[PDB]
Formats: sequence, C-alpha cells, structure tokens
Amino acid sequence: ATNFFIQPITEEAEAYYPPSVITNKRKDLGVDVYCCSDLVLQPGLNIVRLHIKVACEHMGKKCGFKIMARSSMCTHERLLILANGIGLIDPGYVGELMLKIINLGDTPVQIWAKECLVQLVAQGDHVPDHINILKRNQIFPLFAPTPR
Amino acid sequence: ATNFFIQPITEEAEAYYPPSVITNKRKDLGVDVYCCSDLVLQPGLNIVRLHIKVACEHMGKKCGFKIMARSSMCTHERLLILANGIGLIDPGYVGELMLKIINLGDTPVQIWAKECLVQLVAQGDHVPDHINILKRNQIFPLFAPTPR
Amino acid sequence: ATNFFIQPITEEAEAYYPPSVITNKRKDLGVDVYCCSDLVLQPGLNIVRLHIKVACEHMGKKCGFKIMARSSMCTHERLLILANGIGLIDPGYVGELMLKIINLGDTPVQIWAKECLVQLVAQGDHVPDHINILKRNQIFPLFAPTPR
Repeated sequence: ATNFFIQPITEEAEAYYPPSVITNKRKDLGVDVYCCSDLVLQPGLNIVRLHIKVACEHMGKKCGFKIMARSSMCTHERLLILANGIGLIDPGYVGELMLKIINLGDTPVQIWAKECLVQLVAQGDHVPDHINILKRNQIFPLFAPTPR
Repeated sequence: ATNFFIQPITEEAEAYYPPSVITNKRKDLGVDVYCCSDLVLQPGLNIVRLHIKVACEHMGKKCGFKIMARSSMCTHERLLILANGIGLIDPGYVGELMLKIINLGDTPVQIWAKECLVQLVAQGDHVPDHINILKRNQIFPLFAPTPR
Repeated sequence: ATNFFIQPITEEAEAYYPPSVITNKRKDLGVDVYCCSDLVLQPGLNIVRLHIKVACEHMGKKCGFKIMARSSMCTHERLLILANGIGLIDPGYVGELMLKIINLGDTPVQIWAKECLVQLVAQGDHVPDHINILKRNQIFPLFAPTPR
C-alpha cells in the first residue's frame, strides 16, 4: 500500500491539521496541504514554509514524493509558479517542507491561510491508501534523521 | 495494458481527430493533442480550450493522466510555459480539457491551428498501447460523470 | 533493475565525468549532471548544452527518462526555470542532451562549470541501481540510432 504521514510543526498549523487517520476512499492522487499563515509574495522568488513534516511509505518502505502546484495556484490575479517545476523530496529528508514560489507579476501578492496552493504526490504516481495526520509533537520513527 | 480515449467536442476539432484505433507501436510515451483553433495569447495567464474529452485506462480501470509541455511550446519567438508545471487530471473528470498557459513575453503571441503544444502522459509514465479517437457524439461509458 | 548510462562528448566534460560504475547505494532518485562549461544566460530562452549522451534501462530494456530542475537552480540571485516544466526524453534519442532554460530576470546570469542545475530521473520514478560513466568515444550499442 501507499500511505502519507503529515505532522504539523507549529500550533498554528495544528488548527488545519487535526489528528486522524483518513482512508483515501475517493482515490485522489494528490494530498492538499494548507498555507497555515497569511503571506505576502514579493515579485521574484519566495520561500514559503508549510509548517509540516511529511513522510510517505510504499510497500512498507519509506519513499520519495513530489510537490506539485494545484490548478488553483495560478490565476489571472496572481501569476505564481513553482520555481523548480515540480519539487522532488528524497525519503531521507525529515525537516520542514519548504516551497520555492515565483511571483511573475510586478506587484506583491497576498495569500491567505487555509488556501491550498500545492499538493503532494507519491513517487511513481501511486494513489495513497491512508493519510495519517500525526499530532504536533509525536515522536515518529519515520521522522528521525538517519544519515547515510 | 494502458489505453487512451480522445473524443473531439467541436466539429472543428473533428478534422484533426478523425476516428480510428491507433496501436502505439513506436512506444511513444506521450499523446500529442492539437490546438484546434487559432488563438492569441496575451501576456500573462491564458485559458486555452483543447476541444477534446480524454479518458485513460490502466489494467481495465480508469486512471489519471498528466498534461506536459512539448519541447516545441517554448521558443525564442514565444516564451510560453504551462502555469502549473505539469497538469494532473483525476480519472473522475469527464469535461473538456483546458490548459493554463503563461505568456511570459510583453507582446501577444499567435498560435495556429494544428500546432501541438502539449502532450498527454498516463499516470506512472506507462507507455500507452492504443490511442482510440472516438467520433464526436459517441456516448461512451468512460465519459459519463460518476459523482463520488 | 534500473541503470543509467552517461557518456561525455567533449574532452572538457570528461574531467567531470571520469569512467566508473557507481552503485547507487543511497537510493538517490535523481542523477545530477554538470554544466561542463561556463555560460551566460541572457534574459529569455537559452539553449544549454550538457555535453553528454544518456541512456537509461529498465528491466533490460531501454526506457525514457525525465530532466528535472534541482532545488539549486532557482535562487534569489538568478530566476531560472526549465522552459517545459520537466523534460521528457524518449528512449530512441541518442544525441546530445540539451536544456531549455528561461532566465526570468532582466539582466544576464552567469553559471559556472561544475554547477549542477538539473537531474535525470527515470521513467516511472524508478530509483537507479547503477550509474555507468562510459569513456568518451566508447562505441556503445545503446547509443546507436535505430530509426523506427
């Protein structure tokens, strides 16, 4: 099976990520993740913190996953693109998820909290089976760094 | 096996999509789709209609597919990019395919009909086996909406 | 298994690609490739030659692979993006690898040799097992063109 594990880092993110074990019944390939804070995107590159730690497992083994823009991220009011096309995250990374978002416009752009700009897709485009939202400071073995 | 199903919506698109069952002998991963109309791309975001309905099947089950730019889309004469890197389409969608194309230049850009700017790639990068072009108003069960 | 094969074309690229058979022990999905020459990226589209020939094999059969930007390519000092989101290369191509890189800034950008801007990922996001660096003018059967 293919399972995702998301743990909020800040207490602000915990309001959007309450603990549960969602079964992905409707076969949605992507896992939407929230902007847990209001943010102003200046023209050019922006580093957007997602306030979450993510691990994805395939066949009982930790695997990589992809960060992809949602159709909602780019509109006529805000020309936003992911800087690196799609973000690849290796299974060894156990830190906070960060986005590189380019504001192609010439004026600052405001994004509001609860807005989902990106989605997480597992390596090989495997549809997830469960999406576990772990509580804030649960010590999870998949989030322990393992220098190779 | 992996099979694609394309049905033109307009009669203008039918000239470019005549009915047949192509066997993908040459293992081409992508399925080119035409701009069935001349269009002017203003600077910034553009919504480009593709005048087709698409379904993709893997192992007898409906799956998702990806919209990806072709190497031909961006040239020195026209700075065009897909707005969301690559477009993900869930298997439940049975509507017309739409592109979000960003014109990064400062002057309008003209695209002519028959030009193929994007290609369709199945979930998991599975090379297709057949590419079925269904006639305009054939009622196909894979194009019937099924609210989940 | 999944194996990559890289052969430098120029003698300048050979300094960065010395011959060996690396076993991908640390399960890195991507294969970093170097800019083997200093280059100036003008605003707009740039054609960047990588001075390498690449073949990727999956289950003893030649397959396609994807060119993806690294997190290092886009920074606050240089707004660079791959023009076509991610580059798809069909298994039939046996020529030199070329990048379409868009400089979104208004002033030229300098990239230095040994800098890795992109990475190669196999079709289906299969983690490689070996990364073979073939010497400059070894005649390899996977690099012989086979018109289909």
